[PDB]
Amino acid sequence: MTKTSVDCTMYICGDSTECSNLLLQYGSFCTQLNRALTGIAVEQDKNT
Amino acid sequence: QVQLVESGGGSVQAGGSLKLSCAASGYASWARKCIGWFRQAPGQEREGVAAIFDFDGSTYYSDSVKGRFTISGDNAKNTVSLQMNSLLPKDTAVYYCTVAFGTCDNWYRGRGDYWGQGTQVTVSS
Amino acid sequence: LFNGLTVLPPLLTDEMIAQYTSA
Amino acid sequence: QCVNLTTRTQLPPAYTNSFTRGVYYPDKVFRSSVLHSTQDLFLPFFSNVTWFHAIHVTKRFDNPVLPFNDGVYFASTEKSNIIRGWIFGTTLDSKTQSLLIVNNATNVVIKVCEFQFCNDPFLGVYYHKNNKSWMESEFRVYSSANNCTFEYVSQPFLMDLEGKQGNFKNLREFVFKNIDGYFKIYSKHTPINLVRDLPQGFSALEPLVDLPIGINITRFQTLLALHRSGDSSSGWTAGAAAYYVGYLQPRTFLLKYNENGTITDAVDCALDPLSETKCTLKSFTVEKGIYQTSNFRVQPTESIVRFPNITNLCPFGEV
Amino acid sequence: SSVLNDILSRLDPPEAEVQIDRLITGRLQSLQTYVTQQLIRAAEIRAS
Amino acid sequence: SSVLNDILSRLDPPEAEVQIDRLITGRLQSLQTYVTQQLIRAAEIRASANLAATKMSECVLGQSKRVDFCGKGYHLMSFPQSAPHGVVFLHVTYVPA
Amino acid sequence: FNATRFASVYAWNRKRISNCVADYSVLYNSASFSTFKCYGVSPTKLNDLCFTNVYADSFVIRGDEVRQIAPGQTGKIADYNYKLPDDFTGCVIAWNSNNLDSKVGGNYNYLYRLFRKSNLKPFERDISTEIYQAGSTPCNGVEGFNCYFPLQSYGFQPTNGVGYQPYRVVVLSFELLHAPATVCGPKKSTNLVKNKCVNFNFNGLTGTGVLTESNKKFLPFQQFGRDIADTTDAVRILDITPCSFGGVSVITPGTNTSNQVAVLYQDVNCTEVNVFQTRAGCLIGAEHVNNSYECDIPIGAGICASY
Amino acid sequence: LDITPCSFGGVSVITPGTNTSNQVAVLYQDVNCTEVNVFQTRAGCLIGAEHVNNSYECDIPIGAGICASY
Ligand SMILES: *[C@@H]1O[C@H](CO)[C@@H](O[C@@H]2O[C@H](CO)[C@@H](O)[C@H](O)[C@H]2NC(C)=O)[C@H](O)[C@H]1NC(C)=O
Ligand SMILES: *[C@@H]1O[C@H](CO)[C@@H](O[C@@H]2O[C@H](CO)[C@@H](O)[C@H](O)[C@H]2NC(C)=O)[C@H](O)[C@H]1NC(C)=O
Ligand SMILES: *[C@@H]1O[C@H](CO)[C@@H](O[C@@H]2O[C@H](CO)[C@@H](O)[C@H](O)[C@H]2NC(C)=O)[C@H](O)[C@H]1NC(C)=O
Ligand SMILES: *[C@@H]1O[C@H](CO)[C@@H](O)[C@H](O)[C@H]1NC(C)=O
Ligand SMILES: *[C@@H]1O[C@H](CO)[C@@H](O)[C@H](O)[C@H]1NC(C)=O
Ligand SMILES: *[C@@H]1O[C@H](CO)[C@@H](O)[C@H](O)[C@H]1NC(C)=O
Ligand SMILES: *[C@@H]1O[C@H](CO)[C@@H](O)[C@H](O)[C@H]1NC(C)=O
Ligand SMILES: *[C@@H]1O[C@H](CO)[C@@H](O)[C@H](O)[C@H]1NC(C)=O
Repeated sequence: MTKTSVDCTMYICGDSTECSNLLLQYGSFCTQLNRALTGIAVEQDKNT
Repeated sequence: QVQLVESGGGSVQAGGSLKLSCAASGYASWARKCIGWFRQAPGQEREGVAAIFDFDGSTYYSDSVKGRFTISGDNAKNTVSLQMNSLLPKDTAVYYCTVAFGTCDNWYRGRGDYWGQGTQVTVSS
Repeated sequence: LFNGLTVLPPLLTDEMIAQYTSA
Repeated sequence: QCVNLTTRTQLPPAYTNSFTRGVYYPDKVFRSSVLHSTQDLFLPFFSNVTWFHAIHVTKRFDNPVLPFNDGVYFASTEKSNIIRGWIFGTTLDSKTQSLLIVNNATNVVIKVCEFQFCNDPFLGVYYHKNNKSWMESEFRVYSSANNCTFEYVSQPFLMDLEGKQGNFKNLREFVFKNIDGYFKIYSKHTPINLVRDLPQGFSALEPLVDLPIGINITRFQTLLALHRSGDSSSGWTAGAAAYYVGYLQPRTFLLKYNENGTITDAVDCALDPLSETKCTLKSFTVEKGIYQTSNFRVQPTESIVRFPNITNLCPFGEV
Repeated sequence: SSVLNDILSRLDPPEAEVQIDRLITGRLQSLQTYVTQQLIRAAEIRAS
Repeated sequence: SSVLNDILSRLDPPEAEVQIDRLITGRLQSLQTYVTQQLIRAAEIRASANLAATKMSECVLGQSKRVDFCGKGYHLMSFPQSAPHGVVFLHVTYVPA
Repeated sequence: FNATRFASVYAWNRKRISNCVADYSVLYNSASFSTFKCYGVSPTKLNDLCFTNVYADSFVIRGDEVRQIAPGQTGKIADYNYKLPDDFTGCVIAWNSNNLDSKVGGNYNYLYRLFRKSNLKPFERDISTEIYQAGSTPCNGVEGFNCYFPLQSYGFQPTNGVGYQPYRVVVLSFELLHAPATVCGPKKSTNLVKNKCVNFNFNGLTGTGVLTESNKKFLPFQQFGRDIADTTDAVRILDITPCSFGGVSVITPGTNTSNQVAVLYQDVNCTEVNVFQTRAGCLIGAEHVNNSYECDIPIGAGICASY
Repeated sequence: LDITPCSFGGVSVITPGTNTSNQVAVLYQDVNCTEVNVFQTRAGCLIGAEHVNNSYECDIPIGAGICASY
């Protein structure tokens, strides 16, 4: 399929400096949801 | 923009006591002036009656008023009052609010002085 | 077959996946 | 009394390396064989710092005015306890409450007070040729102090004050911070056997004290000492000594602890992108392959507003 | 709104912070949703 | 505070009941997440285990004319051995030359 | 609080307070004052917590604006005289002094400011006396119009009304300054114990578990270190450890046979609550044997069970 | 006039392994590294590499046909 990746922040922050100060208040989700996608992105290239 | 709400005008027998007032409110004192009045005459010009340093005890007083009148005000209430005590008959004229500026001496001149319309104060007899 | 939603290119292309088959 | 020492040679400044200094335990926490990214003010690596000369040879005396913007890394290489303390503040002329942290032949001396710090402070030793002995004899740094709030002192002591010959043998490194109305001081003392440079390797700036002064330092000057044996402003000797200067900045760092609560290595998620990913995975060694660190964004310029062709103006002149 | 720069440009922080504190609480929920719809559809494709 | 106790001993129930109303929100939405990523994987193993269950039912216990299922080459046998958390299959084969 | 004279909101005096203790409940249970509004913490809780210092802050305003003394609350004074953050912590104390500070004429003493170019950041006092300027042309310094001195005098009257009755204010900062603890509440120390699961308050930090001897080293400033998740595991000497948390599985022949049952206990050492231990924990109600069967009921690690 | 978002994208770091060496190359996902040795690709721009016209098996795959190695 199409390897989709998303910058966890620009979705949540839209290029403020404020928001970024807050999403870091919500944990490390900007970290997980990436791996959870890459794990697909590379898998596929392997699937091929 | 600097208005001087006057109060206490009118006629009065010669030899009485009273409280006239001059008030400015919603103005945000910038920051503290002296405040007083003058006294013009139907024939003669105004006279230097007194002064008092806005939100401060320091004051001025005219030879006539200095003995039988006291200028007193409340910036919390945003007014002043020259107690019309002993009401000399010579006190027969319209009395004018006078906004002295940042300095207390300057009022002594009174030219740029701000004013209230003028409470006519005749001290009748 | 933009606002944070990107896409990646693959390690193999049409012409490269085509050759495998030819092979 | 304020005297202007001179016979001082003028010379542009020097510059040198930041081979992994200016790091410190940011908190008062402990850890074991763990790696923690403590985002806080630190020093940027492999950056530049300043040199200054206090050499016998000139007399090349360095004790100028300098800023305390957001952080300091002051260094001392010595053989005879040359560097004795500091004078901080914003005006120094006994107007604004200022600070000094001082170490005299008898006492550490620490006062947050309105000293009239004037042009050319110093402390001067006196050396006795009849009987070999160096002695404090001179302190002329300030002129006036009327009202002030805090000071602090230690138990007195005895200090060498004698000038030795040879190469630099002691690496001293101090720290100065202003935050929370406190004043965050750490330090380290390491010995070296160098000649003329700042050594390499790592070092872990343990804390000492955080002075609660709630003032607004903006600039400062340092306190070494002078020797004597010319005139009040000509008759003096400097002594072999030099310091170095760092300024601290907010950088995402990561600290290698031990089984001990100690620090042995650290890295920066911002210095050289290699390191940047070294955090993205949170380790000091990376395994072969690609890794995704950050996002690129340009930033804009020449903001604009362009509204309908105005070209029809309310007819005021017609009024 | 659904637009950030405005929300900041209309208020003061305190509510400008909770306003944003909600907007977040659905986006991350929006993302985790897409993700869990992108893992699975990336698991299936594997079985293919 | 990301701690509970430091909130239980610092404040009183009601606001402690609006704050704890939050620290719950995360300590759940962090879990319902985990379970998934740890459920899904729990299947990928299965489709990666069953396949590993078929080999020790096809390749080890016998011979299979299938290619690339019991290793590279015309299969001949398949000797298995263990692992900590998996299996290993040693495929013996026939490589012409 | 008994300080006769109080500085002015534009020079609001403040004081550090460490190396001491505070039977705060009095300030609450005196009730002699108007407001003791406590953000950040619970007024009725300040006996067990503690800190390293207290920035004691005192000023005076009209009760009319004590409401202005609120974090994120807008007020000219609160905008140009005294600022609080959006994340303050502490308690606000303010009380009438009409009885102690009023005098006929308007007590022209307690000076206060009106204007500024900007709003003050929290705790960022401003004493300035420069002439406030609203006109593009700088007076440089002739006060008057569009050139202003910035401060005005309340001048409280012996008669003035409530919103103009002068109320003294004191403001306390307890900013969770955790590194060392030096200023603390009233409490009676207690004797330490080990090897027994016990709740604790070590220098203000609540937890529970067992208390066993540390082997590591700290430094002359270090009060505690946390292993990961910010979980403290040592204090002032000791290392920490929870007390056992285990799971509970009940085992049976199936009801239709019996009502007798077995007790499973996970990853535990049943000395630490007949008996039997495994790599799965310990089992109460069964017997380890030397025979050999097929597995009907699994526990784990090799241990099954049946009749 | 058309409107468009000035360029964005992601960074990738190319490493054979600190267990070998320190050198590193930079990838900017899907960009023309005019907007910032050099190398261009249908994956972006690769900085710190040498456009070797040879052919080799893959160790570190960028994309669109390009791996990289040591
Ligand atoms: C060194 O010289 C400077 C001037 O070159 C001195 O600064 C003067 O200080 C006096 C009072 O101490 C002032 O009246 C002068 O206005 C200052 N001059 C300048 C240019 O600012 C300084 O005090 C001298 N320091 C010494 C002699 O130690
Ligand atoms: C170092 O500084 C301290 C602090 O000023 C000096 O100690 C004081 O000295 C004066 C003068 O002898 C005494 O009157 C004080 O009682 C001392 N205070 C102390 C010791 O706390 C000390 O003399 C300085 N060192 C030298 C060499 O002068
Ligand atoms: C710390 O001191 C500096 C002075 O060096 C202050 O900065 C000045 O601020 C005033 C405003 O009152 C400006 O008019 C000056 O132009 C500024 N000059 C400089 C050099 O900064 C600063 O505001 C002070 N900060 C604190 C927290 O006290
Ligand atoms: C630091 O600044 C100095 C300025 O004198 C400059 O010469 C030098 O190149 C800069 N960088 C380093 C690494 O020294
Ligand atoms: C700390 O490190 C030193 C090595 O410099 C070592 O000797 C010591 O044993 C370490 N600490 C402990 C508790 O082992
Ligand atoms: C259970 O505790 C006892 C305490 O004496 C110990 O001897 C035993 O080894 C423990 N069981 C284990 C570690 O399985
Ligand atoms: C990794 O570094 C160690 C250092 O001791 C070395 O022995 C080893 O050979 C290195 N690995 C490779 C693959 O070069
Ligand atoms: C690769 O490009 C170079 C020019 O930089 C060229 O000389 C070389 O022949 C090319 N390699 C081929 C065509 O295999």
